[PDB]
Amino acid sequence: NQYDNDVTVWSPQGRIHQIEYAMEAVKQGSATVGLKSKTHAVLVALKRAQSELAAHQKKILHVDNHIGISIAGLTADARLLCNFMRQECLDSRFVFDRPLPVSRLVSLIGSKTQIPTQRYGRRPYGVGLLIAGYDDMGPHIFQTCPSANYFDCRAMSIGARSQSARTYLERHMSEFMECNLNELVKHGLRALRETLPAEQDLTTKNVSIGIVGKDLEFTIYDDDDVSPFLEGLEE
Amino acid sequence: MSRRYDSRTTIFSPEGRLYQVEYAMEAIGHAGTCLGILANDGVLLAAERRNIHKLLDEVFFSEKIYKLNEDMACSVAGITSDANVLTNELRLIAQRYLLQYQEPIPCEQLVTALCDIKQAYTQFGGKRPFGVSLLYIGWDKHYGFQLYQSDPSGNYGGWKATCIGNNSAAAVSMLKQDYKEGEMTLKSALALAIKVLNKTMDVSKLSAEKVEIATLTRENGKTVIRVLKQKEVEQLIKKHEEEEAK
Amino acid sequence: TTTLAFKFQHGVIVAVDSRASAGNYIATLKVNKVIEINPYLLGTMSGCAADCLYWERLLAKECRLYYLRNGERISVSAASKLLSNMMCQYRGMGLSMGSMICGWDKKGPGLYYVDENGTRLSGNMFSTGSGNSHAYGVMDSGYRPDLSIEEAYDLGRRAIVHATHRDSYSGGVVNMYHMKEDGWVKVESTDVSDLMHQYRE
Amino acid sequence: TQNPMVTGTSVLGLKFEGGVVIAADMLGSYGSLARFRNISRIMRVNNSTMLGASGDYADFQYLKQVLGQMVIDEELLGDGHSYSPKAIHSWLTRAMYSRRSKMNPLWNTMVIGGYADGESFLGYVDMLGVAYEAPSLATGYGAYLAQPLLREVLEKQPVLSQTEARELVERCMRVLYYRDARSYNRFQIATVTEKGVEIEGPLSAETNWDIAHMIS
Amino acid sequence: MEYLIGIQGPDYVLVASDRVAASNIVQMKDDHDKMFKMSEKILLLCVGEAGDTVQFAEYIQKNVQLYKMRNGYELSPTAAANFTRRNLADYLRSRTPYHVNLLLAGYDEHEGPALYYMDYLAALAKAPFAAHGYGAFLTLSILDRYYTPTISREKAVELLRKCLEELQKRFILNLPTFSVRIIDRNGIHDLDNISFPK
Amino acid sequence: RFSPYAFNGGTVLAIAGEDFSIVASDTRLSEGFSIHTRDSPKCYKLTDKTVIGCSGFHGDCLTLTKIIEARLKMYKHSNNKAMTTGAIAAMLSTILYSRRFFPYYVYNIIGGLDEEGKGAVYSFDPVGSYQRDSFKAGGSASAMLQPLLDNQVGFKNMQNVEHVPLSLDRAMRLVKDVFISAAERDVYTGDALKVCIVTKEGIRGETVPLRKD
Amino acid sequence: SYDRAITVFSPDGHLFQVEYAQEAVKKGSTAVGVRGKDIVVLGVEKKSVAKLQDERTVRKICALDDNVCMAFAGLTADARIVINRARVECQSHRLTVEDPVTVEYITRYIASLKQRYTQSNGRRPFGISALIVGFDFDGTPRLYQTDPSGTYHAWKANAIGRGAKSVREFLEKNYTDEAIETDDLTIKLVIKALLEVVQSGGKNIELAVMRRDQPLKILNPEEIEKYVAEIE
Amino acid sequence: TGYDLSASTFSPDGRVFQVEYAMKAVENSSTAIGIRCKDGVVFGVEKLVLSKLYEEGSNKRLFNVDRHVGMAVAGLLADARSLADIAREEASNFRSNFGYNIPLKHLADRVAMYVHAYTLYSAVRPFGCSFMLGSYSVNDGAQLYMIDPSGVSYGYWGCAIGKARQAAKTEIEKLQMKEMTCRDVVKEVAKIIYIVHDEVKDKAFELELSWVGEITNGRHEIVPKDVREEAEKYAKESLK
Amino acid sequence: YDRGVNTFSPEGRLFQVEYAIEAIKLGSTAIGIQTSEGVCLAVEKRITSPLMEPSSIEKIVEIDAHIGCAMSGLIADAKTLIDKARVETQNHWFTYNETMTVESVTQAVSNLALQFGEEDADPGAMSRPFGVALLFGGVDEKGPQLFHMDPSGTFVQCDARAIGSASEGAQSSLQEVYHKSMTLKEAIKSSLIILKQVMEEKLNATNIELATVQPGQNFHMFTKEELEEVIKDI
Repeated sequence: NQYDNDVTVWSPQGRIHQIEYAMEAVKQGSATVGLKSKTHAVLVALKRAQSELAAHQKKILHVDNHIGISIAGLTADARLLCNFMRQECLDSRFVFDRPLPVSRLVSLIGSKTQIPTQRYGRRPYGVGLLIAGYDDMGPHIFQTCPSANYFDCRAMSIGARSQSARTYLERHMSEFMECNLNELVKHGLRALRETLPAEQDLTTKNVSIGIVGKDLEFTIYDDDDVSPFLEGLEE
Repeated sequence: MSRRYDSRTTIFSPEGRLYQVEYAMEAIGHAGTCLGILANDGVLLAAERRNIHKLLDEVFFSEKIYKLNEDMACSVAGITSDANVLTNELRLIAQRYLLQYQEPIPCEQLVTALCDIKQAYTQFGGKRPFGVSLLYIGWDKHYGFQLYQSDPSGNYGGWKATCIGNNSAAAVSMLKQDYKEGEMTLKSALALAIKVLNKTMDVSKLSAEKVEIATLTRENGKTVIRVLKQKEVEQLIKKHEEEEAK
Repeated sequence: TTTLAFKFQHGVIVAVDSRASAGNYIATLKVNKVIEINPYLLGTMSGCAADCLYWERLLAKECRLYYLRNGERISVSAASKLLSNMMCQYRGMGLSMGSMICGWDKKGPGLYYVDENGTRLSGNMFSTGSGNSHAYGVMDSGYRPDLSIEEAYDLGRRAIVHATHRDSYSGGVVNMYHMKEDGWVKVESTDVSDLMHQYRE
Repeated sequence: TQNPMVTGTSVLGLKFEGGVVIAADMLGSYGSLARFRNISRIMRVNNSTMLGASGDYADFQYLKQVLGQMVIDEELLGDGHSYSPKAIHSWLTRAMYSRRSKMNPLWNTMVIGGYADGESFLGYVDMLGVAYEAPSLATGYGAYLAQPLLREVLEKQPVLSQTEARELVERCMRVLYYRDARSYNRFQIATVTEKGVEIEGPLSAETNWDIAHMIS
Repeated sequence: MEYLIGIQGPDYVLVASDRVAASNIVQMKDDHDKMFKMSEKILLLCVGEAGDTVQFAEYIQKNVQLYKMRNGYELSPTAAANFTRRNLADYLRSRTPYHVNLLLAGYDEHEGPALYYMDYLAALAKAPFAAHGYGAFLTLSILDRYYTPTISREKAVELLRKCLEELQKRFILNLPTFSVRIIDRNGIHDLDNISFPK
Repeated sequence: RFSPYAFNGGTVLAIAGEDFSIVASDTRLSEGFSIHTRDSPKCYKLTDKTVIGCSGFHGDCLTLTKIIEARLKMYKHSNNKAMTTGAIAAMLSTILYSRRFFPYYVYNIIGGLDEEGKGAVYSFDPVGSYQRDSFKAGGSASAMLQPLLDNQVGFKNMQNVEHVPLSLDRAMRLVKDVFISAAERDVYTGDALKVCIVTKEGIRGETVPLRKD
Repeated sequence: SYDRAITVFSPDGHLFQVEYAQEAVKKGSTAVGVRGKDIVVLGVEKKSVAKLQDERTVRKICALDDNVCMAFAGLTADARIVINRARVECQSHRLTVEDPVTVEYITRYIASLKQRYTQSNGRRPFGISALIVGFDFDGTPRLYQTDPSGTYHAWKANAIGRGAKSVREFLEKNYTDEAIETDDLTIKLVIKALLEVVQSGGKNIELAVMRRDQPLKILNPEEIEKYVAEIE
Repeated sequence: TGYDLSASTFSPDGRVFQVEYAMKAVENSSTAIGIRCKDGVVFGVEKLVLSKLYEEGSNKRLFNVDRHVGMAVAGLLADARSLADIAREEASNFRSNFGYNIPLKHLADRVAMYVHAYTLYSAVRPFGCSFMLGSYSVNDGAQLYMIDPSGVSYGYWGCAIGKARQAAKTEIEKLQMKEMTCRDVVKEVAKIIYIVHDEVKDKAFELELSWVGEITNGRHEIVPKDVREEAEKYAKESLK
Repeated sequence: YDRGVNTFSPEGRLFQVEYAIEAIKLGSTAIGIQTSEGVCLAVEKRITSPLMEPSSIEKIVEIDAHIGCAMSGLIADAKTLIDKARVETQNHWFTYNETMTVESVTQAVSNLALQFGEEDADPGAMSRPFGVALLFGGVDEKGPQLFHMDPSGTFVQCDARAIGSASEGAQSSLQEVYHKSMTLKEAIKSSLIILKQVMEEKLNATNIELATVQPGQNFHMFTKEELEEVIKDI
């Protein structure tokens, strides 16, 4: 019981409990998915409603023209990382005058989220992320964690009950490469419904998406622009 | 930072009274008994000495009676260690006043300047408070003679006759009965302080080594701080001892 | 750059010209020197155009913060002090601004002159700018506190008209702002050259 | 940097069909003296880009050291990304500018050549941060001498081959040897193509002095 | 340059100053009052650079008013003089030098009347009479000749009118109107403004 | 010692019509008497409706443009919308002013369409003052351009002549001809011309040939 | 330095340090006040007088400025600080705004200090409840109360410190419009208010009054005794 | 009872537990090995695939600290990416200060000191990352240095870090690697790993290898396609 | 007490933030409502004694001319945000020369919600999260807008909200009576009808306060003379 309260205290098993508890913060929030073809990379985030009267949180944030993120975790805590990511992408266009490589941008997050896990008296950022981007090496989908360990992934799902959405992405993995703009998005939309119970369906209000690709900059479709993709998909 | 090792010295109690301040007053409760009496002419400080041995040198000064300024002095009841930190601060405060305003510091201004230092340590910083409660004497161009008693919490006030340290409660009850407002003189004040101590001394016979008296008078526009030598102190005792029978 | 203000029975009148030039070449023509701050507060422009324009916007910002916090609708006297205190911490760094703050507070038709170095002066009559000297002559020509409204504007026109005529760095159109208890109101914006051949008959 | 110790000299470059060639003297010059007569003023940056500079040489080895770490640190990740000569150019433009705004500038003038994605990049920066891109470049007095020699060809023949390029570079280096005081005969011709940066050895110019008899 | 003056009588301190506020070749404000009241019986007179006078002398007026509220009694004219010095002195070597010229005039229940001179280098001097500005050269000579420690306030104002009317003859700047105030056991008292309707 | 600023020349001309705003500049980048390159567009694009010119030291024109385009994204990410033409002016007024002690040497002329759909030109100074006007100029040829516009655009100094709002068809030939007149008599202007026309439909860039000498 | 959270939340949402700070006020020296027409009166009871004390240095009714006075009930060591911090703001206000200080303006600044010291790292909440009184421009009396938490209100009549509950029980009944018509009955209302906290005593009662532009005036034990002589 | 709560406390027996606990973070990490030969140094790593969703090559455990220095980590990969980035700062500070290739013996010191500075205080936690550093030089030869959470550096002919050690450290002793050539070592490295790797808890992995030595002219590289395929097939043929 | 301010509970939520929301339940009921024609704001004053002056208690503050506000929970902590929100609105008007939208105001105050922390901080950092929940009503080019803020730093757009002592009792009856296009005057009545029942003391002109804002009219608070006619129509 004494090993729990501090970040810098190990255990007899070599497990840091606070970093484990910070992983629970990701499971406490809405599920998000994303995947990439040979060209496009699309994030699909489920905007959760506090009530039917109140509106929905924004789970997708712009970073740079070619880069976008889907935040799952503490909402105001993700705006600390998003503000860091926007400054790194501006400093890349201000200095090198080139779009920042996505594999570099995720490495800077691994350096920023590593420090609070190392030092006493601080907490690890409780936000998981999916960074979708496009660069000279092709589209990328990167998962991060509170533990600061970042991955390189074809498709992932984070958030509450994300394991089921991950299972769906594995079966269709072979088809993800040749999908066009429309069909690619439909793969992610079919993943979200698996996370939520059948008593709730997908609507124009509670689902937001973003798309980055070869000739297309990262753009967020809010509500009315989500409907044309929602239509044509059987539930 | 390891809070586990932090004792939280600045937090309130459930009844709203700071612990480290109350425990500091019990440290002062067993320290040397000091008292003071304000008369028509002059103010005195009678300090009891709790360190006495044949091997002690008595090299410096009154030993627990200090001098803050040309016009002011102080006694000390509490931890002997922490008193040397305050005294070095009071001597800086009076000299910073004299630096700007080029006049002696009034007693009200110096006391409330130190109690701000006793607040910073009780309010914040996490460091322990001071275990030293002080008496003050002095004269200023405005309110005349002054006698002030602070505490480890920084709560001071004016007093005609007061006491501090061991058996400070039993002494004040004696002053309230004997002390007369405006009717006290330095000759009648010295005879009063001895009668008060002789009852509150844990060691009888009132040796000239234990109790030492420091008086403050103003003469020829100059404040005179004198510590009565053991010769004159014993003379006042013998004059008080003959008045008990004869 | 010519600017003037004066107060009387029915309140303050502010008059400026429009020209601001750099060197021998005139940069712009119709530039508006008078700065609006509150409904009932009115500032002016003198010296470096960007300096007084910037710092007067902070005064417009601070007057708003005062009115939101206290709700007491800041008096002209205090608003003049805020603009001076902001210019006093940058002293020595080369900020050049003149200014005047006009308005109607509970006390009366207050008028002030705030300078680059912190000079703060209330008073009845003021003028600033390079052609300021040419303004005092026509304004002191028998201006009196007993003038009516129409008689007062005729002095405001005729002051700047003769001020910019003698000064090569002053000219353009005359902007005249009357002051009342409720707030300032723009009387006119009129070309100097057209008023010259009027007064010249 | 008010009086940089050991200045360089003019640096010629001109983009030809499928490649870029950069010529620079091998002479370091301290004041009016020719002191260090063998130096490489043209640095190889990664595979596809080529740098050479003018002005203070002590500031060139500092940038040689920094850009060395920039490219080496980039190779250490192995992500497949390599700085394009436009990034090396836009990075120097900031380094030159940020040193400027602090009133502690690096006195230098640089010419970045490179060939990437079938697009030849020849580029120019400056001490003050002035930066641009041109089909032909020169620094110092090369801009007053070999620059109208390069432009006079490019106006008539905008498309130059690799053989015609070096011939025109040898002629322009020959004119600098004649008409520039701080120039020197031995120079390097470094030509970057799709095959990679290749720095030719020290060369020289055949000079015709026979007009000395005409003047007599 | 602006003009100040002061005179110390046995029971009183009679100070006067010019009301002109001038910029470039014109007089902006002719009624400008340069007499700053530090406390009840304590005045202050500050001339110098246009911005440094009001900026500095207001830092003093608040420290003096603050002292009276803290300890319940106002500063004496002696302590208020040595306080204005140390602030003006500490500025000198810092990055914000003040250029001012001060006169601290006050009355005290015990020390009695007091008048202090100060320059922009913060050198404090206690004199029976003092003056600042270019008008201080044409005046202090007259004060030398008619001043006496036993002077009466009836004579003092008459003596002050002899000095101030000679700035209208030799002294080049206009200075049409002069403010005058007197201090006694009953506090500050205004006197009829000396005015020469040119 | 070290002289931080150099004059690179350049000329900028803006005209605000009813439905249109034109921002044109030459391509010549020259320090001293030498021409570095004959294509160096001064006109830079900010938003779809906003084109900014920069005339002055070229290193500040490149730095200030990257600072503006950085705060366009800082605004677009924070406020979820593009800056209005009036907001770019007010921002760049405070950007230029934060350098007050060590100023940018540049002459910025912002032009485009406002919320009303009407041509709005904002001309600045290196210290950050700004005022709206129908037509402005900048650079070395600014003194030659302004008097020509006071006549044709302003109809000044002509008694009893009708005032017709300037038409884009007249505005195209008016911008081209003042440069044909300026590039002749000015050594810092020529070698090419780039006109960026800002209308409600979009930006249309048109290049014009000028005397090469 | 020492940066650590002292004041923190609790499973019930209560702040312990702020509630324990108010416990220090819950034993004070009882301080009361009422508002009249042109006059306003403050009062405080002192049970600590042994006749050996100097009554002048222990006065808990102070003056922040010419137009504003205040009292407090709580730990007196903390009041010196707030008061010395408030008096700095009064003069810095006259330096910023040539007008005098509004009674409300100085009450905000006293409250903004008691806030910052609640949320700051490694601090302690003040244990004083200050009662501020003054005349705003146009001559309207104003009476305010602060809280160790930083919450300031206004009051027609109020009581703080020990026994403040029983005093309000007398004030709420006997405060009417027919009252506070004359300057004496306004003072006679305060002395009657302290009768609930009277120990069979009241020679220890301290009073203060403010009327129009006149500064604060503290009544001597003789002047108060004349008001006490009239009861039945 | 409280003695193990911080790295600043000794047990009554003298052991520092918070450092011993960080070592158990390596004991649960996957196994990585390294080996020296006459020609150079060879690396190998078992990189476990936690899900098919992960791209091939993700969570790469072989870091390039410098051109001539390779690195292989076993432990928590979050702290490893911090070390690899800090080890690059030391190699770049060396390149800046002394202007040549950092000797591996010195690079395994500065890094093992930084790992050590976090076992002293109570305001930080020990690294859970154990890693080895191989390098080759013509004037030095094959060098291999292991660093552990405590900051201890030893040279090795071959070593095993992570879960399986005593099993892998016995299999390396049987073969004599001193006179062998790197091209024949690569085939033996993969042979050892597949013998060491047993599938009970985990499922699948991706074999990673590295060249540094005479073949590569001193530049540390991953094994090229054909050779990696040539080496992996031999370990499968030798499996039975 | 054994558990820093930044410690995560095993459930994945910060303690101090979990406890801060527990402090909102002790505040005063504040009911915002949004309408296409404007925003209405009502809050209970909670007068604790007859001697208290109701005019001095203002729980509805004006952040800017186009933006109102409301507060519940600790009133002391609200002043830090309100004085910060007013600066950010004027910073925007000063820099970009336009009225800051209600969206950017919340992003300004919501950034300060998680700034609390102990180590690696400045002297201006906070040891605890705010115990106040704010409701920003306002009108911009996007129309009337109403937002909600909690101590966790999450700003949420809303058509209407209820905060303070009883959120549940008010939110239950509020979602019902709020329908679409319903205008201001209808919203004010529905706001008081909900508010009158959820409080304890009876509805009076001085007992509670009311505010509103319109697209063509600046933020306005109804005086006692105007409220006496409104409470007459209850």
